[PDB]
Amino acid sequence: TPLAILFMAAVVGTLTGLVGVAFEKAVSWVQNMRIGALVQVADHAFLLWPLAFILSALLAMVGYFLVRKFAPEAGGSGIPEIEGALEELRPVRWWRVLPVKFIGGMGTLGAGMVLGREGPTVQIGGNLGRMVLDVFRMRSAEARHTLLATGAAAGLSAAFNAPLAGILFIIEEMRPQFRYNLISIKAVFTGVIMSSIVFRIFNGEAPIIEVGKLSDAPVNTLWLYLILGIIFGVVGPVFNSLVLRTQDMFQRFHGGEIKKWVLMGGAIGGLCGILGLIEPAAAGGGFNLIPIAAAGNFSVGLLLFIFITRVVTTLLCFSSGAPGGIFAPMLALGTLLGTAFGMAAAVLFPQYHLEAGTFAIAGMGALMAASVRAPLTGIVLVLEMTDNYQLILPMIITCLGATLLAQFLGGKPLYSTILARTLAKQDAEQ
Amino acid sequence: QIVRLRRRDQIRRLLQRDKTPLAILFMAAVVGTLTGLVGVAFEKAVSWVQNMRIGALVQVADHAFLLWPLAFILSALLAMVGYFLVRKFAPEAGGSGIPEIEGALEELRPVRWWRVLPVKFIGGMGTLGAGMVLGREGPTVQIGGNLGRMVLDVFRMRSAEARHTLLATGAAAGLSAAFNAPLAGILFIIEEMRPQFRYNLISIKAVFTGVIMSSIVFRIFNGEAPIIEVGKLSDAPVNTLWLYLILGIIFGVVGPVFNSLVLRTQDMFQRFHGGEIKKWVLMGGAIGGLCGILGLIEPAAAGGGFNLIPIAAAGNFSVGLLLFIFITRVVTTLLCFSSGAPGGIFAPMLALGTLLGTAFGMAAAVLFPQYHLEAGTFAIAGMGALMAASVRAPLTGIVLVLEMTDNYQLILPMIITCLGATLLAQFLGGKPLYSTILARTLAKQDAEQAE
Ligand SMILES: CCCCCCCCCCCCCCC
Ligand SMILES: CCCCCCCC
Ligand SMILES: [Cl-]
Ligand SMILES: [Cl-]
Repeated sequence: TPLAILFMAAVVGTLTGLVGVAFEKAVSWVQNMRIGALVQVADHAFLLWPLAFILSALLAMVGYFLVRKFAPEAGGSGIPEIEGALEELRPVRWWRVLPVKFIGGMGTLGAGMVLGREGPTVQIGGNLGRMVLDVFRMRSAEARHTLLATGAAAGLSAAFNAPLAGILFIIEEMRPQFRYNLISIKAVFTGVIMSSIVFRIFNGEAPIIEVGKLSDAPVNTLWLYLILGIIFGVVGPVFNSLVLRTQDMFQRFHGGEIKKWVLMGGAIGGLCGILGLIEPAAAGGGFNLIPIAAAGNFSVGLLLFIFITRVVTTLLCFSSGAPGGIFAPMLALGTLLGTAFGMAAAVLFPQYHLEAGTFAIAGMGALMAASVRAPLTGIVLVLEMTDNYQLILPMIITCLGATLLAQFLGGKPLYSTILARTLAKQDAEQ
Repeated sequence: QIVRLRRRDQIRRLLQRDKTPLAILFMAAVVGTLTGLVGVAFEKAVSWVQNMRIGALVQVADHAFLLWPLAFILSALLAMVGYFLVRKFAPEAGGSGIPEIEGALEELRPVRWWRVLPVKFIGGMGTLGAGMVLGREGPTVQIGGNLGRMVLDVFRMRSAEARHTLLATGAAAGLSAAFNAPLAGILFIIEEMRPQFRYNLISIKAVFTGVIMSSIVFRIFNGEAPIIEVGKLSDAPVNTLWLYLILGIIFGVVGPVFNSLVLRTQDMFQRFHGGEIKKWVLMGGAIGGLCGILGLIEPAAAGGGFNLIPIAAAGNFSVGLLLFIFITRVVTTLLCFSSGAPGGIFAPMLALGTLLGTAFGMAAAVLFPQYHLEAGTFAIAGMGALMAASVRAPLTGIVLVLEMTDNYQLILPMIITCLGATLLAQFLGGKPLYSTILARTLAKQDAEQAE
């Protein structure tokens, strides 16, 4: 039995890596199309503005459609659903999710909306686990939860090419802490390592995000990151509040009727088509080009301006209900705000000879740490992506600080809240 | 009916997930700070006793006959100081110390901080300053654990959660103080106390708060300079990985074997002194003086371990020399640890693992010249695999290395060799060294109490 699981775990890990890489290029292409066909009519504005809006607006509707029609549970993140699956409180209908999630996400993210690939991959992988589990007629609690977990782990792993963060996210956030789930971390890790291998086979060494080697963080500077951490400690809960509000707002709008939902979906999707060409920092998955530029140099206000247009943009796309993630998007917000802070810090304290870069990094994982409450995952994730270990303290101070203050301030873990709302809404409706 | 019910109860456990009482939180910070201080204090102290020795030993440098005698005596006395203080005032302070902190977290073992704190400190200061093959984490983790319980007692916090959290926070802050590895410290806890979290007794935030405080005091007293500096090792192309899985297989076998040797040698020593304070304190001075000699003749066979090795081993040596220093240190760590001296077996394993990994590298680099392999990368890959298969904390091994080494481009090889060894060793009938020692320390506990 154990070797079987171990073996199966490894299979799910590999599959998830393939599907993941697949989705990741499948999204790039749809983007390449929309961009290569938008460069054609680029001659005159008479047909540039229209296409821009139409393409993404249409690609978005595709997404919203498939979800609302075939698989409702493929909307939004997906992580909350997988958590629900592990808790034996939510189904895993891969037969309609895998297709929907993949194609829908392909539309929505391809449209240029502000959503991440992690949400989708982690759920796809979560389901792949289940699938495999069923096409092998395995029915032990151990097998069920371990493979479901491996999928989830390997998924996030593949979304950021971050093996460590992958299991950390399972250990820290995915698995129901207060339960005997019978999940085998060693097995899950085996899956995660597989997916990482696949990732390498298809993308080589080259990391996703690429910062250089930033400066050091002398002791006499750490207090600043504490202050920076508090700022996120206040914004984190506030952000979850808005996510939940805005989510309600849309319900009142479409009442949940497909016709309407899909329509504003095209609306919201199109808005990202327009921003796409006029001030791009406002749209896009996020790190796609931002963390890197933010760790270079920018204007406090310009930086602080992008931050706000991105807050509204992410809230729209995510709350709307489209398949996609709030995770990655939050890492961008974090870097933005962290770079603004640090930008000011340098000026306000010349004696330190600071660099907004360090703060961009320090804050990269903090927003997510105050909203989702995965301090450890946030920190390690950032480490693997930016590889600047000389900033481990600033990173831990800022991220932990935000998390401490986020609870002390009334905040709740985002995923835990969204799941809560779905389990609440569930028994209620029915 | 049951599902509509399990939903109620679950949205509660969720909308209140990881929420830590402010008192514990506040104290975890105090406990972490305090542990780093006493932590770095110990490190300075051990380094001191070593300078006294090595310095007042180099004055009789030109007196060939007044050298070997001192090399023996100095280390012999110092070591004896350690063994004695342990055997007489606080027995639980002998050995690693982690298996006791582990027992404390399970209600199976008392934390007598009043005698262990000073005993372990000075005891470790002696045996380590002697030159014996012992790690400094042994003491620091136990010291940290004890400091945690102390604080807890003087402020009168009796809640099971405050108790389990600060004890664990002390342990983690201690582990990171020994290697300036914050993530590793916090991870050793997560990966080794799952049950503690299933019951809501420990909180990651609390432990993290404590660990980061010790990490800061460390920087305050030691600066940016890293414990050990390896270089920027080369990359590890996809076509290389299968090798690490093999190297991982070697460890999965050595792992369980080494653990038994640890236990068995621990027995030999037992039959010898039977338990009598003076037999023990003498065979301790012998083993300790023995290290004094190797100290100047065959230095690689002694010392804490990384104190000079995983850094020279990631540069250049020959396959035969490595295997020779390997087995030498395998027997040398056994003697020093199983004897009972206050000291860690953690860091010493990091060296056995690094050496063994360098050897495999060399062999591999030759057998497959097509890969252009640098032994160094395997040194790193294996630096944490032996401990990962003995202790069974693969995730800690990996992150610990990443933290001391800092060659993230080698994370795949690292994970493979470490997780591989662990899986295998477990499958092959292996037991967590600490769990085992704790189990045996409880067996011998009764074999007398109910005798
Ligand atoms: C593109 C070349 C294909 C070669 C694939 C080599 C795969 C080696 C991977 C070893 C992984 C060991 C995992 C152990 C847990
Ligand atoms: C040299 C003592 C400075 C202390 C700075 C502490 C910042 C958290
Ligand atoms: Cl997400
Ligand atoms: Cl130890």
